[PDB]
Amino acid sequence: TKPCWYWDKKDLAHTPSQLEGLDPATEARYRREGARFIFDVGTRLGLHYDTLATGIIYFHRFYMFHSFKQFPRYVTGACCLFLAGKVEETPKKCKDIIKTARSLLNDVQFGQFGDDPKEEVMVLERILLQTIKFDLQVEHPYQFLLKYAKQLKGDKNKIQKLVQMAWTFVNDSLCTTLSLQWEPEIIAVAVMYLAGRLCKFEIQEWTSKPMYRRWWEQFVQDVPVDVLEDICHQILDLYSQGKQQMPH
Amino acid sequence: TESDWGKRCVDKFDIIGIIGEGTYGQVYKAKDKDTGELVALKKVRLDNEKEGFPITAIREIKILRQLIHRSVVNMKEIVTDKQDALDFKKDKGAFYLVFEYMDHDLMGLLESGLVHFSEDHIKSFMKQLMEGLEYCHKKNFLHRDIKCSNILLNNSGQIKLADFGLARLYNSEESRPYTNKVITLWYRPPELLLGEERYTPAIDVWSCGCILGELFTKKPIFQANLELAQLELISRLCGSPCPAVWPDVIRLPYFNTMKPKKQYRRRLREEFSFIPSAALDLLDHMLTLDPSKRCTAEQTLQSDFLKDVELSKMAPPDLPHWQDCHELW
Amino acid sequence: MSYNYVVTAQKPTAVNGCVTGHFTSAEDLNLLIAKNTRLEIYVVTAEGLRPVKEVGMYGKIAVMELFRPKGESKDLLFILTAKYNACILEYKQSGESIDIITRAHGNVQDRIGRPSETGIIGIIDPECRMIGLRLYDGLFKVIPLDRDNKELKAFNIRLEELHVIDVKFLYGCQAPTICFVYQDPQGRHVKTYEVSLREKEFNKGPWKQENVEAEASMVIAVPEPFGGAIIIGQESITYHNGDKYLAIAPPIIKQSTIVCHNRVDPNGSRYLLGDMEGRLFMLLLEKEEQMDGTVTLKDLRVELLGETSIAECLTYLDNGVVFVGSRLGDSQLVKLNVDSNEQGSYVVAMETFTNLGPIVDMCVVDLERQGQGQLVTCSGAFKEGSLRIIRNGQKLHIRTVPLYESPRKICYQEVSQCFGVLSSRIEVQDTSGGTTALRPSASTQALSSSVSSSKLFSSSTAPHETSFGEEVEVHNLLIIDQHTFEVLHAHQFLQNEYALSLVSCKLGKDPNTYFIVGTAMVYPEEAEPKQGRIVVFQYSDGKLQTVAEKEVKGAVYSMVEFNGKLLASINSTVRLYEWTTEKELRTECNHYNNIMALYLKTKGDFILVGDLMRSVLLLAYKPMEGNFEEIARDFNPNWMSAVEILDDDNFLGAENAFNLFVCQKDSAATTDEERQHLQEVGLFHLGEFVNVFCHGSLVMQNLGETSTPTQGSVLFGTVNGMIGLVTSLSESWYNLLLDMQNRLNKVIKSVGKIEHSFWRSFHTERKTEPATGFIDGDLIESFLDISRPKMQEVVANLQYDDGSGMKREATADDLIKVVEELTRIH
Ligand SMILES: COc1ccc(C)cc1N1C[C@@H](C(=O)Nc2nc3ccccc3[nH]2)CC1=O
Repeated sequence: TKPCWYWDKKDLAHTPSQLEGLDPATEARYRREGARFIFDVGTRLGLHYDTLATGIIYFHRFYMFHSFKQFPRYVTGACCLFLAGKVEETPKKCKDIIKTARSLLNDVQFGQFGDDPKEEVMVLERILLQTIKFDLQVEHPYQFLLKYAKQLKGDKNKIQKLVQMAWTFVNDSLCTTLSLQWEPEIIAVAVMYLAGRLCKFEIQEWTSKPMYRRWWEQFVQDVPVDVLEDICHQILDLYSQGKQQMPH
Repeated sequence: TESDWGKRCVDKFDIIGIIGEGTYGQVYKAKDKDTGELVALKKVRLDNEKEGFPITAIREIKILRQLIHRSVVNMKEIVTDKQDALDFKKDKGAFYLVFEYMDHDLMGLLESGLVHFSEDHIKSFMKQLMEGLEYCHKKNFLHRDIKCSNILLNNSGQIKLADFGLARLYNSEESRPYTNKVITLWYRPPELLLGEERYTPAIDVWSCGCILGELFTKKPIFQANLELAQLELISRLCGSPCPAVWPDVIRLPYFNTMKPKKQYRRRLREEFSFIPSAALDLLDHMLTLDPSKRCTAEQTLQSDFLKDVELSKMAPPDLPHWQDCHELW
Repeated sequence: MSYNYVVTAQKPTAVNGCVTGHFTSAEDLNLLIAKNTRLEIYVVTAEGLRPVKEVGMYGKIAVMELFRPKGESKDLLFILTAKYNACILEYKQSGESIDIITRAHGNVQDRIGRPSETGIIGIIDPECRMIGLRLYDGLFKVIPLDRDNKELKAFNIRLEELHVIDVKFLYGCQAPTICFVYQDPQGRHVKTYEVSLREKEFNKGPWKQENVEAEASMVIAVPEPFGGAIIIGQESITYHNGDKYLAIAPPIIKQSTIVCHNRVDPNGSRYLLGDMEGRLFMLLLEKEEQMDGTVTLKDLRVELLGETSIAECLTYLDNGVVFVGSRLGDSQLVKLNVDSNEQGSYVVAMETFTNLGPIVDMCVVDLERQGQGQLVTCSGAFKEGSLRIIRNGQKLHIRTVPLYESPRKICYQEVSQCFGVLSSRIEVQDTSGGTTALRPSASTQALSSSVSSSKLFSSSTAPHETSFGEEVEVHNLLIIDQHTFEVLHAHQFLQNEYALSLVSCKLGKDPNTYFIVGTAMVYPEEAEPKQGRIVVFQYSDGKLQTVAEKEVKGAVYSMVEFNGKLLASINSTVRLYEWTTEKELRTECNHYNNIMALYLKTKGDFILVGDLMRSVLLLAYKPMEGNFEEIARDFNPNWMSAVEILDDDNFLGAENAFNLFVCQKDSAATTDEERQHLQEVGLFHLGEFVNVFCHGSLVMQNLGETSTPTQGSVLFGTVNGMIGLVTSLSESWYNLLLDMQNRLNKVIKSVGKIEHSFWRSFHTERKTEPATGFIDGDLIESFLDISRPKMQEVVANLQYDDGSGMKREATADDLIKVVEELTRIH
């Protein structure tokens, strides 16, 4: 019926790129640059946050089946965003995506697009569609962050601070392979959990069951803390590696 | 696995012929070589290279892999032409959308005058259609192209809705700007004639009511070639758009611009006096000018006409296939 | 685009209706015989009928009734066309000048309504206060006959009874009253209402509802001496009037369904009744007068008079002359005698009026070795079945060959100097367990005979029960001599086997010329036949030999010879068979994308297929590959009655809605989709039902070849006997003739003031379109009959084109010559 789009962390050492001699750090870097390229390009074009995420998910899934050495990432990213726009009904003309990419990429980076940028992108759409197995509908942590937050009752300012901090953590998780390991519902809970720890909030009181200490079990069944902690660790690693710090 | 679409080749189907023309490509009828099941292939030509894979097809692939209902056509898989070996840039081959083959289409059966519907037949037909629309409307999807041509009917009496090329999600909270002119003029709702541009899911209901009438008369209820003339035909039967029956009609872009000859009174019950009362009530509610007072799909299923209909008895329509060639003597 | 020309070679001959009254003058008695689109007016004399006037109308005549409102000296004529054009007409004569006056007219079509099963019904009040029309289920339309209603404006009264069988205005009522038989789930009933023009609604009727026979069919309005109504069924005749109720159920009428009725005596004492087997009955009202002075109806009696042609309509005329208006056979004048003849009959035929009847099939053959083809048509049905030989003489010479059974298909085998004809006769289950024919006919009067002994379906094990009295069709192949037209041989097909297709041809390397028949096993239980045969016969030395048989899994609706191979259509499948050196059929290739492959035509390696729906498909045999290829299909949904190939790029079709269309290969090549799409470039409302298209012409070539501007010749036969001809034009000639039509329509006065452009508009209940690509030759040929002032008015400011003359002026004499050349095509 429907395909399985989730791998185990251990399985990511056997991506096609890893097996062509790319080391883990490099593939992670390539994944962040490609995702952020998709994000920056679409933000310039005025695209909805779901459209940006869908492209990034297409991008991340693509390089679980292909190697970064044979498919230049920024062409792939541009193609993903182009298709994402048609899927999410925020369409853009390929020529416009190319133009914006030229502004953000330096001359060497734009070299990936070769002599005819539009053609290299349009030609890839076939491989993208076959690779994603024509499963174009994607759900993102954003909708669940809001669906769950709506069920919280309490200080409006304290909850809104929780939501925005978690929302930032969602945007930051798109640069990682978390999208390829855990369903979006878990990501939304994980980012609520992380923001709660950082803001020293006890979310349980805002839920309908105030003595239910595992507050998330009323939104997402069967999620151990082991999982939520693994996700939190992965999100904060991006902040510690970079120069950026937790939003608070 | 069954889920890895886009790889299996169209070699696996023996093409029987071309069963129609479609927006993105020509539609073919095929028999599966392995199972012998009859299917329908929609050719998606991405060779245009203007904007790539047609969005109309993207909508049908995105939506019909989510929707599972008896009254909603099932896309079985997506297959491809023999692809060029190791040269995707040269590859210009097309993709085919596989669907379960349906014996007949409503417009085909009605245009050929080969179909006659009894009340019980209309009940079974409408119940399936409206139940399918309810499934889609509950999933917050809008069809936006409800025509007789897009209703496929098997000889068993099963009905399936089909062309989801103009279908898009509806958000009640956020009013979204939509394409104003979306349904064929004969089945277009009044709001879109006056240019709402932010339509409700009630656009699809108005269409199904036009079909309800057509099943009783065997002729479309409002057939016109110009948007104003359609409003006139609608206005004569359903009444002229006026603030009393449609309080927000004044906010519509063309309400002052597009006017009927007169302020016609509603005559639906009179002109359809031959329709049964249980149905006539349904028609009056389905063909209500104000989208906010137009009945919902669920409300139609909880109507005296369709509620106590049991779909175990499909009640298949009258399709004579012999002695129809000979002439009544 | 495409340009074509359509003319009538023979006008419709079947009688659709007949009325008697005083239309031409209050003193004269007239008989108005109506044929499709044609009205014939006669004056009743003592020897027979005197023709006075014939007019055409731009519409199929659906209702024809004569009425005389207070203040008029003579009867007026009401006509309603099948496209709902209504009008009131008057006869006016000024010495030698006869014309028809349109007194009132209009179109009464409703935007919303369901057409009724029993068709349009029209009746007029005995006081001529209103015209009643039953056009749609659940609605009764009233046109009040006031002096001011020159537009025939009307209103609808809601009718609770949705399914109405028949309705008449009653006699002797205080208000206008309707009596009708209707059907609901509980059976059939007879009911009355009163019609109020003041209130524009129904009021309670004079007498109560009564449950009537399940197959009650016709309502008779009995005149004032008796009053009330008579209801005719399959088994019983009943009289109803308030408290009075009578019923006679004589066993003689149960045998055959009664289709027509007419009043003989104006007092209502005697009526004529007719049934499908041709028997004419007298229905007698036996009076009883009470000392009160009031006359009551005592009893009903039915008396058999004799036999006529199967009659759609009857009219009593005067004396013993009765007009038998026949749609299936020849119409007649017959005399009713008081004394029976030595055979027991009171009916003796006087005159016989040719009716080409339903033309089921036809072939064009040069029998007399001339330069012209003679048209042998399969005409008539049941006891009226006949073969008609038609040759051009200025009139058409027609020879009639009676068969007394239904002809179905005809083909010509020159090698055998004979014709092969498929026929079916009706037998009835009898007490022996077998069946008995109602009369001898061609298949039983053959010189030599044979019966199929095939064992193909003999395994059976499928039960089909028989009840005494039920009808069956028995199908035969008739070998008929081309000079004597004597039945030389009759071959009877299997029980329940229908003969649907016939061809005469040579196959493969086989030098023998065969008769090949395609059949279907027809069981009442089956929705679509699932068994069938293709049978190869050889007619040799007075005997038909069975050469080979091929079993198929369906009905062989159509077959055609294809370059030494046999092309046959079995249900959905279109198949090509080869003829082996072992004299057996071998399948080469098939095509399956069809709903029902009812019709086949070929030209070269191209095949035109016409389905029950989805119009026509252009197939091609690819000899390099040994298969079929779909070249181009018409995607417009149409119900086909006949198809023909005009040229390698144009294709002709006939719809079940009495419409003609032409599809052209798009002949562009940018996209494959464009080639695969056949564009309907011609649309034309013929007004006739076309069964058979046939290449050929009845005109005899004077010497060599002489050609008018028209190129090509397709003849077609219709259900009403009308024979027409379709031919092609050049763009220059079309435009000239089209521009002239528009000029002629402004000049010529139409009966009923019916717009010609409306009449020829393509019409289905769902779609109506302006005609295109077709020249109404019958309009063009009328230029020669309009007065000189009108001719010159037509040619004013008329320019020629696309020729060596560039833009040429036209004079009245120039066009008279052009039309006369067009009149020579037939
Ligand atoms: C032998 O039949 C045909 C031959 C030629 C023509 C021109 C049409 C027909 N047909 C096929 C039927 C159909 O439309 N079938 C369908 N269309 C689908 C679209 C999407 C999914 C499934 C579908 N199944 C109705 C009909 O008359």
